Amino acid sequence: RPESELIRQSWRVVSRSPLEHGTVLFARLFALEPSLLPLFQYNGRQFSSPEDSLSSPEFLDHIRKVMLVIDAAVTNVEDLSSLEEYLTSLGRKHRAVGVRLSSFSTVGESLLYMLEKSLGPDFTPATRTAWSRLYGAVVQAMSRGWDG
Ligand code: HEM
Repeated sequence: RPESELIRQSWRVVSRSPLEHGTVLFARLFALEPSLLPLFQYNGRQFSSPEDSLSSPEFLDHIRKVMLVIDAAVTNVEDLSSLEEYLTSLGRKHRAVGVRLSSFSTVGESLLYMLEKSLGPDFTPATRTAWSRLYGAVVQAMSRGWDG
């Protein structure tokens, strides 16, 4: 797939600094949806503000995990059924911590945001469509983790 190459190429400069980029994604996420901030609790404590999440080793370690899973999707872009069961398993962990299916879109918007900003003029409408398609495939795989 030429479009798989668009994904792989677009991901290259992100993957070399996954924490800085994932930090953009999550900063965006809490700027769009501050109500997601309490879902991330460590020591039991609640982040008061979005910048508090950024000073937390556990939360930064969470970011790198997410960025690893997106990397795994990229690695497997040309089939993706090779990750299906992992992603479904990831989905039921999300159900169990109380995330809604409806939150998926804001995380995807946060990811696309982060890519557009990183790539600038290199984030062609073809690149964007390819990412939306990839993120959608990952979300449908995860959604089964609700039953599906
Ligand atoms: C529906 C929007 C989402 C919300 C609100 C959400 C929220 C969360 C929360 C609250 C956790 C647990 C945090 C913790 O206790 O440390 C988590 C874990 C995780 N998330 Fe998400 N998430 C969403 C979508 C996604 C997507 C699309 C991906 C990747 C494609 C993803 C990747 C991960 C990974 C890899 C973990 C670690 C799971 C584990 O430790 O077993 N999340 N997410």
